[PDB]
Amino acid sequence: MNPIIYTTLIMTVMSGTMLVMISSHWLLIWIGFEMNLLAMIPVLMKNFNPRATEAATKYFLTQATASMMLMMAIIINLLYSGQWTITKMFNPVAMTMMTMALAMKLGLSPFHFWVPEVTQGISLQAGLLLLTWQKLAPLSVLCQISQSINPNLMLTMAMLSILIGGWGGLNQTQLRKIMAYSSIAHMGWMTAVLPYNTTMTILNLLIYITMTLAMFMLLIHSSATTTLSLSHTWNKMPVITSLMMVTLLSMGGLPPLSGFMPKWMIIQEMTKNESIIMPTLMAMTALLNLYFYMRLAYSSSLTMFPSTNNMKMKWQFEHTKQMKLLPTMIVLSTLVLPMTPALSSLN
Amino acid sequence: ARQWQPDVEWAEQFGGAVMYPTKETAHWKPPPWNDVDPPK
Amino acid sequence: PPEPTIRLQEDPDPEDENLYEKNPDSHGYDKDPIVDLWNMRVVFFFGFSIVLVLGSTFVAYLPDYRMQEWARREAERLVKYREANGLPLMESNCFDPNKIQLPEDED
Amino acid sequence: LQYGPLAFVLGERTTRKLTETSKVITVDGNICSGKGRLAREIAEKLGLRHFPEAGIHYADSTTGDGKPLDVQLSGNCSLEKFYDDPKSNDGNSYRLQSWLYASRLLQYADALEHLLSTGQGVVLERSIYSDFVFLEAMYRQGFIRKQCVEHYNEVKKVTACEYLPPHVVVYVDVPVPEIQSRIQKKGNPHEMKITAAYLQDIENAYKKTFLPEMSEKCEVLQYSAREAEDAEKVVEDIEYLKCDKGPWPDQDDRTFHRLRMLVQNKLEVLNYTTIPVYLPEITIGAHQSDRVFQKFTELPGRKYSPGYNEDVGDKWIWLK
Amino acid sequence: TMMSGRPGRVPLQFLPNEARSLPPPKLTDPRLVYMGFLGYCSGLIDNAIRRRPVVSAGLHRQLLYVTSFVFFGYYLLKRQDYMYALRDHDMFAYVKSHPEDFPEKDKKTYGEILEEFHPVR
Amino acid sequence: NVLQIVRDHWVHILVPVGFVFGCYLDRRSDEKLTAFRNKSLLFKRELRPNEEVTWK
Amino acid sequence: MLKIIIPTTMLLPMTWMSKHNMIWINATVHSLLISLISLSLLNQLGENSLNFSLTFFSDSLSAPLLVLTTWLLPLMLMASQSHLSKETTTRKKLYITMLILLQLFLIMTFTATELILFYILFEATLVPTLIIITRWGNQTERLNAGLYFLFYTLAGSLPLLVALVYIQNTTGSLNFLIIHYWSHPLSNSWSNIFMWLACIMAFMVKMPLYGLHLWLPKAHVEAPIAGSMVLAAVLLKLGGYGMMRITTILNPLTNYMAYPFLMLSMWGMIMTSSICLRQTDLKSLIAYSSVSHMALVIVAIMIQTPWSFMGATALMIAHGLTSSMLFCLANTNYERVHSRTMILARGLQTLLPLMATWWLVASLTNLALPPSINLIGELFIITASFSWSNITIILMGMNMMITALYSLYMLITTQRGKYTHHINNIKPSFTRENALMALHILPLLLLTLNPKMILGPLY
Amino acid sequence: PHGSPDWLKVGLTLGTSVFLWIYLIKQHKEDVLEYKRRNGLE
Ligand SMILES: CCCCCCCCCCCCCCCCCC(=O)OC[C@H](COP(=O)([O-])OCC(O)COP(=O)([O-])OC[C@@H](COC(=O)CCCCCCCCCCCCCCCCC)OC(=O)CCCCCCCCCCCCCCCCC)OC(=O)CCCCCCCCCCCCCCCCC
Ligand SMILES: CCCCCCCCCCCCCCCCC[C@@H](O)O[C@H](CO[C@H](O)CCCCCCCCCCCCCCC)COP(=O)(O)OCC[N+](C)(C)C
Ligand SMILES: CCCCCCCCCCCCCCCCC[C@@H](O)O[C@H](CO[C@H](O)CCCCCCCCCCCCCCC)COP(=O)(O)OCC[N+](C)(C)C
Ligand SMILES: CCCCCCCCCCCCCCCCC[C@@H](O)O[C@H](CO[C@H](O)CCCCCCCCCCCCCCC)COP(=O)(O)OCC[N+](C)(C)C
Ligand SMILES: CCCCCCCC/C=C\CCCCCCCC(=O)O[C@H](COC(=O)CCCCCCC/C=C/CCCCCCCC)COP(=O)(O)OCCN
Ligand SMILES: Nc1ncnc2c1ncn2[C@@H]1O[C@H](COP(=O)(O)OP(=O)(O)O)[C@@H](O)[C@H]1O
Repeated sequence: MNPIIYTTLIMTVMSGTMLVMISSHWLLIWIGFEMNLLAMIPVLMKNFNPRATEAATKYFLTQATASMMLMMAIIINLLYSGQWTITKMFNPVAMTMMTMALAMKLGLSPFHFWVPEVTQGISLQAGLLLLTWQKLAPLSVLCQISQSINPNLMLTMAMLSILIGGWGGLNQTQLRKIMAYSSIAHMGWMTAVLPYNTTMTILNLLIYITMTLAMFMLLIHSSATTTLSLSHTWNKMPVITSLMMVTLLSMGGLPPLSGFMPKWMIIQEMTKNESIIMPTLMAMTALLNLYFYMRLAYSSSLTMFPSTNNMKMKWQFEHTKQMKLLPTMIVLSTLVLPMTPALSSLN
Repeated sequence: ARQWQPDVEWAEQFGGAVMYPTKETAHWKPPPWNDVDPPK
Repeated sequence: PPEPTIRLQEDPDPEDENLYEKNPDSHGYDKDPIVDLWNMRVVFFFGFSIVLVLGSTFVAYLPDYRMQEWARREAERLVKYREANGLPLMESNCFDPNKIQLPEDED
Repeated sequence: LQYGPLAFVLGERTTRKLTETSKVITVDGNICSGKGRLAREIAEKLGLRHFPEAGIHYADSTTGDGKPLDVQLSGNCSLEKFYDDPKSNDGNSYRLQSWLYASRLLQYADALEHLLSTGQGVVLERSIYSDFVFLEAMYRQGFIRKQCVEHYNEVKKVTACEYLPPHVVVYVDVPVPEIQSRIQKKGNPHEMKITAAYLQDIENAYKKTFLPEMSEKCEVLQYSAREAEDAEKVVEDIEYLKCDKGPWPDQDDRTFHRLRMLVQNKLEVLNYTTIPVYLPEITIGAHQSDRVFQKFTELPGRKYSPGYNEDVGDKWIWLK
Repeated sequence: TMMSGRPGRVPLQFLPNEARSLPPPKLTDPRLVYMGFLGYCSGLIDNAIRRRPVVSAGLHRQLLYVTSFVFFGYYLLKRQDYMYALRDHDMFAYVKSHPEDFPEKDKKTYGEILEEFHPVR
Repeated sequence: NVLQIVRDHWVHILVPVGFVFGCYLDRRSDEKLTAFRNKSLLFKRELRPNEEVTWK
Repeated sequence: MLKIIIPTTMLLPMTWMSKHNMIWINATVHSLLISLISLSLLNQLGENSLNFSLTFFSDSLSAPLLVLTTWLLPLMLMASQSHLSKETTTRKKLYITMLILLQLFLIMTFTATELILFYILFEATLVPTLIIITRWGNQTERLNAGLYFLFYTLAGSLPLLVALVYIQNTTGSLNFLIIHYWSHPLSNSWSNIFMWLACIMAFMVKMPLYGLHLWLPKAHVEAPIAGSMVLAAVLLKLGGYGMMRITTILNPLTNYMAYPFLMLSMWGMIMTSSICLRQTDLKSLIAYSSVSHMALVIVAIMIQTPWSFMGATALMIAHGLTSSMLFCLANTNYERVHSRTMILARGLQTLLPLMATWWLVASLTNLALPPSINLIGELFIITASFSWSNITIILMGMNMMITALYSLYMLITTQRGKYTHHINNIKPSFTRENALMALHILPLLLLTLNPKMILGPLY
Repeated sequence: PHGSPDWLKVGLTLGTSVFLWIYLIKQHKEDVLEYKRRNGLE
């Protein structure tokens, strides 16, 4: 599309998210979600092909259903109390409806099915936006109403998300589906700590966003969308593959990398509330994410796969466009564990 | 006297639509390289 | 079947290289004779002369911070005093019972 | 300021650059035809920019210094070995074919970039579209396998679906016996080994498959050896015809912006030429790959970006 | 703890006025040095990705990297110290105002405590 | 030759400088914990006429 | 403690700014200097500890492990110099960087005064080892090996982390000094049983305990020589150090929670030893012998007596040195023959006599010939076990006999008999290999003169 | 390609670094003085 129109649409997406984040009226939050959904569809469909169109319609149907149930929950809450302010939910049925709507907006299990297909259908830039920016508004709304969530439903959906992400990532050779399942598992980790501490949720979201931005930018730099295509990168730019390997090790929660900070903290917080079994199962299940990260690292940088002759021509050329903040994203996603006590800034 | 490195036969296990192929999945095909489906 | 029976273009496996062939007195450290000789010299000097001898001598003459001879002298003085005054050498109680308040059972 | 979204937003519109003479032109013919002289004369008369036919070391002439690199660092193939032993054990024939297609793709991208950046037209020899005839002949003579042509078809699909076909196709027609006499006169000992069958299949592919499909979306001017001697009538024919059937009139400023962002950034042009399809003719083992890549790095001016090589005479590296 | 609803809190203030009563972090703070090290690593990685001599490609760029990291780290350290000070202040005030929830434990001596003994055999 | 062998052997100062800096770092840590210097019941001592601290 | 940590960190820039042909020389010299500096930690007290700061402290249990860790690095560099000749400068620097990072992580782990800090560094040691195994390993099994070495470890250590934070929410501290001074008994309860299991299993899996040892033969036979050296000499002892530290909060549950492991060890040491009798790979045999020795160390730690702890410390140090020497000898054969099969290269005493002498001394030390410190540790453990139960001698006695057998077996198959006729590429031993063996074996015989240095804090 | 050291960008980067350093030092001094005044140290 025209660059002016693209910039306007991106600004509209961000403005819808910010309208959700700054408003105290339920109708304005709904309007922010509507504006975000309206501006999001062209961004997914920017490169026109049947796959992108299919992904856009799937995303539209899912988000429209979620927004309809969100409006229903708002109306029920207003019926049982003449309130429009986003606070305590005042009704269990309305709160269950709101939780389910926000879960489908986020892609938590069992509403996870659309995330892998939408991510596979769209390009890498649209996938970056969808997996990083499109999580802020529902998580902020969940943080604002955390004191009213039924912990049983929230914890059930979080544990299901962790399990589903871990199991679904094992079967994937497409990198975008791997990212989608990783996102589902990280969303489960984020939402398993909402009932106890929203600061932990925000810290996990920040760390995950940094890591996802770094990995998506590394995938864009080495324009690969499959495992075998990524296995050719060492013969053109081995530095990119080494950086990606360290980032993948960080994403697996291995200390002393940055990705260890959230789980650690979350586990600690859960233990402070006499919750022992669930964090144990959560770490056991995150082992699966680590396994398929390690498989990608094996195929990418720790071994050398066969190349092709036409790669020689590619040796004579350099990337014309360089993404700023990529080095900062890599450093922030690998080496911020010693600065862990900074979380008291209520990030 | 040489370190082992992956060959074509080793590299082909990651070229399918999914890992761990099954009877149901056996007919699945990887997406096109440019992710474009002929209009037919 | 006109296939070449070649799976890909690959280098042949090279033959291992003998360090003694191009350089007798090779010492097995490097193919460059000068770098090899100096690697041998630095390894031998800093391993045998410096660490193995001087460090062993340093460890041998470490001062008695574990206080073995101090304990021996203290025990000697205690044994002398207790044999002189008829006290029964070591006592069965480590702490004197005057400062322990046992709980009354009254069962 | 390099071209990008900001340049498009502020001032850069390529539609005002077109001046009815852009008209990308491609000239095709059989081996050792007079098409090169005709294309050079067309470029000279019309004021366009001539592109000599892309060879094995075309990419070397555009990067670093224009001097070609070693054969094992650039191309890994030779035409003389194909002429001597076309039925090669090492499958060099298809390696040469794929490398030549990639070179033609790079040259087409360069020509499109020049045309869209300056408005001046360009003249080309055998482009990517006409590249297939050699592959067809090489298949019918038994030099390559069917898997090779399938791989070529996949690559050609994913690459050529993203460019505008040429406005005018100029074909020179020469009889096979006359062209064999011309090869005899050339004196190149390696060229004297081409059988008449190879030339006949080249001509058959050209006539049966390439001419009619280009006649459906472009303007075609079929010329013989005699009437290609005078370029005045050729230029008169070029000016007389008007392009109204091709996709070029459909293009607008937005599509031009997209295609101009594509023609620069050569790594995106070359992206799908190395798809992970493992055919023994083109797949390279890890050890040889590592050795050759390390060798390439050693060459002066290749270790660091173009402006960051002290060996080459670059200065103020710390401050750049 | 959840100090989001703490009374008398300005909605979008990075550092309140009452934060100025606390000692500022020293310029040789080890955490500030680690932030500068992070900036230096970012500069080196920027050199490596752009395919430039890693150590000595852009000195101005590396200096800007380090300086920006140090600047943001200083302000972040100030905010973190202030937040921990608030936590401790509230804890002590609450303990003072609820004496019946935090009684003084009657001190006992090991000579009058009967602890069970488990032989190792 | 000075100013030429330096460009190759300046590397050999890094580890010893690290050792000296580590010793200096250790000394700094010691100052912070002086809360009980000359205050333990076992080593409580009266200062010498020209002594300020018992240990450093 | 920073007088050792800072130079180890400065090793990295020194490596990366070095000349292309001077990396090995500089690395070896400065690693030897760091080892000489770390030798000063051996001056210990009979009192509490060397509490340098709030973050690091040293003990007579930590000091010998630190000295061994700092001494192993130059030997690993010497052993790696040979097979990394045809490697690019950047990758050689990356290899040295991995070794330095491993040494830094180990140094900090031994001296950490906080259980959580200890856990973080104890896990940080995994990444360099995994990279070394899966990148510079030779066969195709290395990838699988790496996976095993990872997941086993993590499967044990994720529960520990949970337990650790739980403990800090109950006692209020994870500092080891406070934990020791404020220890309280563990009542017999299901919750306490599972806390015990969580605190114990992570250290059991890295010893390794019999039945949880499947990762070790894979990792040790697939690793490069430096990886094998560091895995056998130092990384195994992390579990022993951790169990020695953490058993202070597990009493009196250990009185009966130790029974399943003790059996698993006492029988296990038999099985693994017998496994060494029928082995066709040298590295596999050496790895299984390591498993047997570590089973003895597990028994010593579970018995929880002063003689047990002294013997366990001495045996840990002795086994580290001996297994590193044996792996180096096997690799010096492999680099000539490229097979790693015991019965291929035979009768090597005739072709390499001094290397045969090195083989004999290493086999004698592994056989626990008095007065080696191997036998000192073994005998102290055996006496403590006899006090625990007089029947144990039977199993212990059997192990002794079996050990000698397989040790001498390895010496007889490779060194004695007739040389293999068609193997004509066995060159004279280089000065580097002889110096490597000498630098392995001289510290052992020197340490037998002052055993109090390696007898731990209960001496 | 063929490019000289861009003096505009170098000057801007160096000026930004210097300005940030001076601002940070001034801010630290003011913080120290204000803390001392509030707590009545000096
Ligand atoms: C507790 C930790 C304590 C230590 C902290 C550790 C981290 C610190 C640094 C973090 C990152 C910052 C720097 C790295 C940038 C990457 C650039 C690079 O590749 O190196 C090239 C460059 C040399 O190559 P070049 O000739 O310039 O150009 C070659 C091209 O760059 C490209 O060359 P090429 O293309 O021909 O070679 C290709 C090669 C190139 O591939 C690479 O080398 C990429 C580097 C790895 C990715 C970096 C990850 C990001 C940070 C995460 C760190 C993880 C730490 C956590 C622990 C887990 C350990 C893995 O890739 C491969 O060969 C593929 C095989 C992969 C092998 C296995 C991969 C393992 C990677 C893990 C590395 C982790 C430690 C790295 C240490 C530093 C490495 C330079 O290296 C350097 O010389 C710079 C290193 C640092 C400079 C120090 C100078 C300062 C000295 C001044 C005085 C001393 C200061 C004290 C003051 C007081 C004195 C008075
Ligand atoms: C990988 C680590 C994360 C990196 C994050 C990106 C870093 C670049 C961002 C630059 C700084 C952004 C701060 C914006 C400036 C002013 C902010 C101020 O106006 O807002 C305050 C808020 O300030 C921010 O919250 C502090 C952000 C600081 C983030 C650092 C914490 C990172 C965790 C520890 C890892 C170490 C990272 C160190 C290296 C960067 C007031 O918040 P308030 O409106 O009243 O309450 C709403 C928030 N609630 C609901 C959670 C309570
Ligand atoms: C080869 C042919 C023969 C030639 C040689 C002939 C001469 C034979 C002599 C060789 C051995 C014979 C035995 C004679 C022993 C005499 C020396 C002995 O008495 O000294 C010992 C001292 O030995 C040292 O203490 C032990 C050596 C230190 C070992 C540290 C290793 C060095 C660093 C290497 C790296 C570490 C790797 C391992 C980490 C754990 C014990 O001394 P001790 O009675 O007590 O007190 C010393 C004096 N005091 C009272 C003033 C204090
Ligand atoms: C696989 C390779 C080896 C790996 C390492 C193996 C080491 C782990 C072994 C675990 C140690 C034992 C665990 C529990 C021991 C406590 C003693 C108890 O089990 O015995 C009786 C308990 O009776 C029965 O055991 C009850 C439990 C029966 C159900 C447990 C499953 C039994 C076999 C399972 C083995 C599976 C291990 C592998 C898991 C994947 C005592 O009767 P009681 O006085 O009433 O209970 C005393 C405890 N109190 C005081 C807390 C009440
Ligand atoms: C090499 C693979 C080894 C795998 C690890 C094996 C060790 C498994 C140890 C148990 C796992 C969970 C440990 C719990 C962490 C300690 C915290 C704790 O002890 O708190 C207990 C909580 O204890 C538990 O809840 C543990 C329940 C077990 C749930 C997880 C089951 C994992 C598998 C159990 C069987 C296997 C254990 C041995 C395996 C042997 C090796 C294979 C008390 O909780 P409260 O409610 O606050 O206090 C009670 C008074 N109100
Ligand atoms: N796709 C191809 N396959 C094999 N050879 C090719 C291919 N393209 C060009 N060539 C070779 O390029 C050489 C010169 O090109 P050509 O047009 O035939 O003669 P000229 O340019 O001198 O008029 C010829 O020897 C021709 O065989």
